[PDB]
Amino acid sequence: AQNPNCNIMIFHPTKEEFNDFDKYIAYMESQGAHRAGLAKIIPPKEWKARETYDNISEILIATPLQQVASGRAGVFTQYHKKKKAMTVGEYRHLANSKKYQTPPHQNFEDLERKYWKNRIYNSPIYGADISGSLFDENTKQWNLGHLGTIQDLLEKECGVVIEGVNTPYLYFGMWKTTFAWHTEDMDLYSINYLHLGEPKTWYVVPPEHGQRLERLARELFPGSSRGCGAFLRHKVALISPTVLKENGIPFNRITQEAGEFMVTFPYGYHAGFNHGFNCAEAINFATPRWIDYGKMASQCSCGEARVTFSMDAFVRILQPERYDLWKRGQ
Ligand SMILES: Cc1csc(CNc2cnccc2C(=O)O)c1
Ligand SMILES: [Co+2]
Ligand SMILES: [Zn+2]
Repeated sequence: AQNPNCNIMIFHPTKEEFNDFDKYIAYMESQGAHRAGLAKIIPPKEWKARETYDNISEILIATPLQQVASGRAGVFTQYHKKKKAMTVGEYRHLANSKKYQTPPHQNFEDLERKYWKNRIYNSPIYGADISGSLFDENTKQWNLGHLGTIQDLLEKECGVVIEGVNTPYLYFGMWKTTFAWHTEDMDLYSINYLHLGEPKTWYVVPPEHGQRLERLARELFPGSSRGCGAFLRHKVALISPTVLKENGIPFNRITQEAGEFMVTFPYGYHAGFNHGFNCAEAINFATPRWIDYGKMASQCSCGEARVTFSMDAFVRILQPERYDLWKRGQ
């Protein structure tokens, strides 16, 4: 067995190896990368996503979300309060203001300490889930807007044609903006490129130990658990590394910097936070190995989870028994 300790692996493809996405994901898995639930990929030194980021200020953040915390420093939920629209230019200026700017700190470790100690006492604003892309159309390799669709993967593997399209999203972040503990919709893979700005710290639980985290979550968030049998899909719960360690949950951490890709693997629970103003782009994807995870993925049927048009068909084909009750909830 490759990577038995489930360590987060970091890859440095050559430009030749960077020319076939599916092949390289398969290679990473041949080295056991998926066992961690998350891998970093540093692109070839000659590669770039686009020429410059000089003309991105006019992008609109239609619904910025203020992330309000409730609970204890190391165990809390967050809810998203909708705010008025603003451009990326206005958002960047807000992120850099005295109220929201990254505080003085010695290094990544000091900032992480400050995050977990102080996160709940501030409500940062996140420009999340914005449909669009910052990859240049002429960028041929690892262009997140030119990946094969999950619908085409499902068709190629199962022989059924289905409706739906698969497009990327942009995430404009600031200090303390937070992504809660979750796996992807249908336990798909995700790929995340940090286009610009300050880093993004990630925490991840190995897929083979995902149920340990779920068990702990049920204990730490008893109300949320009773209301929905798959409440982590609401993407509201945070649990600090100190609390994970106290409860024996196996996990790893890694910081992603601008110009680097992260891939999350099927049923790899992850969470994290932004260090300061940044912009990331992400999309879900699938491989042949995902299919069996899709068939087993838990569903939120209480209506709280954000349901996309594309998800209907994946539940319909892969989880026909769940389809009726799931459709009632959403
Ligand atoms: C509405 C909303 C708030 S946080 C979120 C999901 N974000 C992520 C999910 N998986 C990985 C990384 C991120 C991220 O933020 O980089 C959606
Ligand atoms: Co994710
Ligand atoms: Zn639910």
